[PDB]
Amino acid sequence: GRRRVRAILPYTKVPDTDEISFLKGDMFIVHNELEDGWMWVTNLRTDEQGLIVEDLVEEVGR
Repeated sequence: GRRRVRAILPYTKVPDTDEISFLKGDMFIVHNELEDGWMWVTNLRTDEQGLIVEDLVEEVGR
């Protein structure tokens, strides 16, 4: 473990998906790996849970 990422751009989720929306300024924690540009996380903003895309993040060690 000890894997997290930080956003550097915003993203809207679709409704009725497993996505979570975020803005530039959030951080996420790895909770599962997926294989289509996507990962399962939690969002420290509101303890929200679901998916985020690797297109918009940095590989932080925090």
